[PDB]
Amino acid sequence: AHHHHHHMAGTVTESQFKDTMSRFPQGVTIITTNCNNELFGFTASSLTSVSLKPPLILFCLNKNSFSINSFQKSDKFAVSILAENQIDISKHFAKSQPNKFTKIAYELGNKTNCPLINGATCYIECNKYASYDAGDHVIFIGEVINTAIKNDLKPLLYFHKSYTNLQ
Amino acid sequence: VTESQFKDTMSRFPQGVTIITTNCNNELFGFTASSLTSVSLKPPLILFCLNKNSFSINSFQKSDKFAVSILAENQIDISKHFAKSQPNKFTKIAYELGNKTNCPLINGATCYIECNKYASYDAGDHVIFIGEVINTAIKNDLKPLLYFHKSYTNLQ
Ligand SMILES: [Cl-]
Ligand SMILES: [Cl-]
Ligand SMILES: [Cl-]
Repeated sequence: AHHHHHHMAGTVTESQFKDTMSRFPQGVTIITTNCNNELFGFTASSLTSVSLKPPLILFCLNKNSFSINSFQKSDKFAVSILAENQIDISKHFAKSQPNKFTKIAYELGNKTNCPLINGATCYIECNKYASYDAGDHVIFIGEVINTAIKNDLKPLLYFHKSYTNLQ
Repeated sequence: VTESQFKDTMSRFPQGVTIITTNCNNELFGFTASSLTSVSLKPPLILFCLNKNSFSINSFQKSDKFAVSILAENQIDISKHFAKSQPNKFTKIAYELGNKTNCPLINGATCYIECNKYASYDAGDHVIFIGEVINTAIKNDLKPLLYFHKSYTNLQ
């Protein structure tokens, strides 16, 4: 059967990890900031609600991303939850390149001045609340200071390493 | 920001549904969680968040390991059960205690994950638990349970 034991090392490979975690479905967001009047953003599915009182959310960003320094230095960010018809937006922001916003329809949020992506199902503005190293990423926790639900369009899903939709 | 605007807006982000468990001195604990996310590839880390007001919180704080079962679309009843606050949640549940952690993995789940606790952090009215993945298994090819707009639903 089994007995009382302590820490075991395990045998999991990276591919096993990726394949397994791909089977947790998630929405798709563009997360942005404005650092010394320069715009940065990336495609993020690691969003989650964290706390109600105070109202907190988090996301995770790779230490090796072009974006990381800006989020580290900036005290604010914004989140746009993508609709089903926004795959092109999702792919564009997932591509590492400077000046991601030249051809993109966006508005600056009222409370953070961070870009919100037109067409998104809804918008979230945050002040940065805390920040933690975690393996090869950093976890950013935001306090939600503004929200707007923009439309009833259905959300983009990411599942099994691919884009899909709700029923 | 009102509680309603926060909760209703965040409900727009769809998530899967998991049962997260630990075994603390041979006593089994678990709850239904949609906060799961991947955190790191090297090392392989995931996190979840648990309310400080949950019955389970002490057991997760004290136990240095946990497990996660990703629920299939036919497991709404299991999701509701583990969301219900009460002792002895496993009495009539089909599980298997994980090989690496002895934490319960829920039969019929699409995927099993075992973690050692890597870190944890206070975050407003929750605790963020980070786990290093030390075992995984893909158990079936069923489609995942989704939770969206405060309702259970399905992929297309
Ligand atoms: Cl919450
Ligand atoms: Cl990752
Ligand atoms: Cl049940």
